[PDB]
Amino acid sequence: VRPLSVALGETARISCGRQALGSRAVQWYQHRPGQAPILLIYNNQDRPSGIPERFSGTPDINFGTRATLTISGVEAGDEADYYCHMWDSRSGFSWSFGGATRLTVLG
Amino acid sequence: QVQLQESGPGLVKPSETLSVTCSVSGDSMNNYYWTWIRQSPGKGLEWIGYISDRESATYNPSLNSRVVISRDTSKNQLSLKLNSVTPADTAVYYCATARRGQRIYGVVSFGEFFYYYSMDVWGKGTTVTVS
Amino acid sequence: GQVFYKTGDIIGDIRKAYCNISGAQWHKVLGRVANKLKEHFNNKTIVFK
Ligand SMILES: *[C@@H]1O[C@H](CO)[C@@H](O[C@@H]2O[C@H](CO)[C@@H](O[C@@H]3O[C@H](CO[C@H]4O[C@H](CO[C@H]5O[C@H](CO)[C@@H](O)[C@H](O)[C@@H]5O[C@H]5O[C@H](CO)[C@@H](O)[C@H](O)[C@@H]5O)[C@@H](O)[C@H](O[C@H]5O[C@H](CO)[C@@H](O)[C@H](O)[C@@H]5O)[C@@H]4O)[C@@H](O)[C@H](O[C@H]4O[C@H](CO)[C@@H](O)[C@H](O)[C@@H]4O[C@H]4O[C@H](CO)[C@@H](O)[C@H](O)[C@@H]4O[C@H]4O[C@H](CO)[C@@H](O)[C@H](O)[C@@H]4O)[C@@H]3O)[C@H](O)[C@H]2NC(C)=O)[C@H](O)[C@H]1NC(C)=O
Ligand SMILES: *[C@@H]1O[C@H](CO)[C@@H](O[C@@H]2O[C@H](CO)[C@@H](O)[C@H](O)[C@H]2NC(C)=O)[C@H](O)[C@H]1NC(C)=O
Ligand SMILES: *[C@@H]1O[C@H](CO)[C@@H](O)[C@H](O)[C@H]1NC(C)=O
Ligand SMILES: *[C@@H]1O[C@H](CO)[C@@H](O)[C@H](O)[C@H]1NC(C)=O
Repeated sequence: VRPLSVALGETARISCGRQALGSRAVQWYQHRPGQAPILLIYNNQDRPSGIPERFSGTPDINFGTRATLTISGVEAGDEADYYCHMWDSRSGFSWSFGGATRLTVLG
Repeated sequence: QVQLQESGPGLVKPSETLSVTCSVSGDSMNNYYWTWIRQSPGKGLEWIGYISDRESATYNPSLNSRVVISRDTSKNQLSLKLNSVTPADTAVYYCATARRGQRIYGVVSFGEFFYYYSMDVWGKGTTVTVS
Repeated sequence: GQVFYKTGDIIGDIRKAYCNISGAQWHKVLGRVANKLKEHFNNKTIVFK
């Protein structure tokens, strides 16, 4: 539980700390405090439904590259947490949801 | 569309059977699987049992493998039979969607594919606490 | 001066070795081989085990 991320609306691009091993099927998530959240991507490429194209994910070609998520134009949804749910072959059934990125902001 | 509505008793005495249900409206039979999530005690997302379409059991080892959960689809409910409750698992339960995807990176006939899941729509949840 | 090379951990995904055979061409060649063996073997039914 390490305080982390970015604040005050200057944007950046975050990547979870898990090393790319085997084959990665990552699903980014938009946390929603108190109610239902929404997944950002599945299959690392295919957009679920009506999502703006600033939420793209890195391709899994030429294995060795990191999983990076690009963001800009943030709402309170982006101000909420990001999670890196990685699906890998050799790790087996990955139970852990991934590291939590809590955006702490003070004007 | 998928509509969620949690129905939990809220207050239950320790070491007794539990029954918590959620609702999904206008949905098919085997289109997608069913799961449950818990953000309770204000922590990272924690996984709880996800039953299949055929009433199976393969659940998170990280609780005790303790809670027997929903299968029934009489009209619309998902009933959670939790026995021998403890204050350590006082939580609000969210009724979410479970679906299974498949990714292949080699020879399919060699048994090399793995199974990955995706959770699209989550529930609202009703606060349930032990006395 | 004795340097011994050993297999380390397989980085990336793990895969098993295989060989690919063109099914149609292989079956045609095997059929021709069986046909040419039949004359040498009194036109008996050639079976491969
Ligand atoms: C000896 O003979 C053997 C024969 O037995 C032979 O075995 C073969 O070995 C090779 C490897 O050596 C295997 O190749 C792999 O094949 C995988 C499967 O390829 C097919 O499927 C994918 C996925 O498509 C599904 O999803 C898309 C998007 O959602 C849908 O549009 C599809 O319809 C499909 O969805 C169906 O299936 C779902 C699951 O069941 C269902 O839920 C769904 O409802 C649908 O029914 C396709 O993308 C593939 O298309 C490609 O190939 C065709 C034909 O050439 C092209 O026309 C097309 O343009 C594409 O190029 C194909 O249809 C591949 O997934 C796998 O490749 C992945 O990994 C490599 C790295 O290793 C990447 O470079 C590659 O890009 C793939 O990564 C993509 O997918 C992952 C996971 O999904 C993503 O995380 C990642 O970001 C990436 O996505 C991006 O790239 C995609 C590529 O197009 C793109 O579509 C995406 O949109 C995105 O941009 C790998 O190539 C092969 O399977 C074996 N065959 C058999 C039968 O076993 C052996 O090689 C022979 N030996 C020798 C020496 O010759
Ligand atoms: C065989 O077993 C040894 C010992 O369990 C492995 O060596 C460990 O490797 C991990 C990372 O690969 C290190 O973090 C440990 O410190 C190592 N321990 C020791 C005692 O060396 C070795 O990796 C295993 N072989 C393979 C191929 O995984
Ligand atoms: C083997 O490779 C050659 C060329 O690389 C290709 O023409 C042939 O179809 C391959 N064999 C099989 C069985 O796919
Ligand atoms: C095998 O060859 C002989 C000589 O050509 C022929 O008479 C015979 O019919 C052949 N056998 C069969 C089963 O056709």
